[PDB]
Amino acid sequence: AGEDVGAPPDHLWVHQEGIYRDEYQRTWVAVVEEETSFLRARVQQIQVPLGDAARPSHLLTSQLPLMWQLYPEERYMDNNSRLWQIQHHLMVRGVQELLLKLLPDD
Amino acid sequence: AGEDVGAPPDHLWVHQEGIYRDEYQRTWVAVVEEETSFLRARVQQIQVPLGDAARPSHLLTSQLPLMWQLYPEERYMDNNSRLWQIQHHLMVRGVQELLLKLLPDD
Repeated sequence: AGEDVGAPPDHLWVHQEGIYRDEYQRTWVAVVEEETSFLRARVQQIQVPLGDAARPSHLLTSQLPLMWQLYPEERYMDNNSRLWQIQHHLMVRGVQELLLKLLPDD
Repeated sequence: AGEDVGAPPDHLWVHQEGIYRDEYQRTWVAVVEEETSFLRARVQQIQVPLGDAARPSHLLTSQLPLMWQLYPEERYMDNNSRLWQIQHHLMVRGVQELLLKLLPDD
């Protein structure tokens, strides 16, 4: 809104805890910013090294999902069917940033 | 969007450089976050002390305006008739926050 950032990624697949990859093989770093009543994830498109993909056993306990898939009405649906609202998608200090908010399951 | 923050202030009047007051006499602290191609102001509703109102002569050089007035389509019009897009209005760490983006004059 008032930006020239373009379209958000169609999908984000986890590689290692907190590091995702989109349909273009670009890496995104996700950090948790937990509020009292809810959880937000700030995801930035930053080129980071990739080592081994983590085992799902380690990822089961994470606060972030295994995957996000672009869903109608500017939000993402994860692997557990939960919806994440895109609160903002902008360029910050030259880096593309998504601000996601985990919504209550309806 | 996905928030329960409510309505943004109808107006913000500068008191001292970077410190504004809304229609309820509540103080808001504004900081500049300048990008390469544009300028953003992050404004948070935080209770701060108020001393003397600054003289307009000192405020003429500031990057922030003397006042913001809520304008249709979620944006603010300042004292110079410029428009600022509200990119986000949310509660961050318990503090209400506005993220404004100065748009090119049209």
